[PDB]
Amino acid sequence: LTTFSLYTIIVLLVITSLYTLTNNNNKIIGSRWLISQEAIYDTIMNMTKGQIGGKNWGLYFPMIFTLFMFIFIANLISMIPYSFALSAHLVFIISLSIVIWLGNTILGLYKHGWVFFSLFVPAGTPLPLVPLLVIIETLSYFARAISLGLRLGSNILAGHLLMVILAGLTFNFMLINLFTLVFGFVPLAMILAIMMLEFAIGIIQGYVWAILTASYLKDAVYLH
Amino acid sequence: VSTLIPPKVVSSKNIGSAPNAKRIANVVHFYKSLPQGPAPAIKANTRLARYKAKYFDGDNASGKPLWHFALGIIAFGYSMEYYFH
Repeated sequence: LTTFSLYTIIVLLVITSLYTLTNNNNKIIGSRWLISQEAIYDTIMNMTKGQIGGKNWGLYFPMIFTLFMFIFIANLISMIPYSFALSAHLVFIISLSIVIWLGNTILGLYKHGWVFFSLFVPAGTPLPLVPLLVIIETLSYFARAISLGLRLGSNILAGHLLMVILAGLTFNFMLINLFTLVFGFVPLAMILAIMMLEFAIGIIQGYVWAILTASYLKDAVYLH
Repeated sequence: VSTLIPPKVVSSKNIGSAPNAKRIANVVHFYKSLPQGPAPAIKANTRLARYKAKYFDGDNASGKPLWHFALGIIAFGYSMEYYFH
């Protein structure tokens, strides 16, 4: 129905093409394009064996991989100058964060009983302040609920808005006479620089999602 | 006296050698490998195996499909701008 539905389909089709139209029928020699998706595999192998290493890490490796690729692709697609709010529809990203947070909390309660609440005892510290350190551990524990979503949302949204407002200003420098169109390009060069920074920080933010929700899963699986 | 007959039996340097394990491997692996293959890029054949051939071969990492796909998304929402206008 919605515009949102159309771009979600587009994300699916991009992802299909990287494991279809990028390899030469799976040569062992490797293709130039297929080397990219090898490196992504390797750095999430080595990241999530590093984060949620234990007796398992491969059991949550697909989940962390589809969280990698989704955000990795969607902060290039959302950064095409005629592409609609998906991730910049914050409610989907924040909702995805809350879902994962609840799916960690439930996983922890189920797997580790009511001694899941021993997760919110943090350390052997003097006994008269042990209960205090439970109160302001749970407070920070469901601060993990909204922080993970709000990181990504703020970065992507702010980038697009910043560029558009400054674009509107350089529009009005060049909408008045040519002496203003001279030194109308000097701020324009700033927008180009901001766009370079915004592409960079979206891939950085993508690593931060998948490491943070590996770090939370490290905590959830391995108590304390 | 007569030289002993152990050297006239061999069935412990013929099965008793380590490359035997490699031998039975590489008679299967190599013998049963087609020396050449069918065609490297051919997925999406409908004159878009041609798209793959120019852009998504391992013979290039050239930026052209990226440009093309990007321009497609620019064309998508921009046309819809004039559809929403």
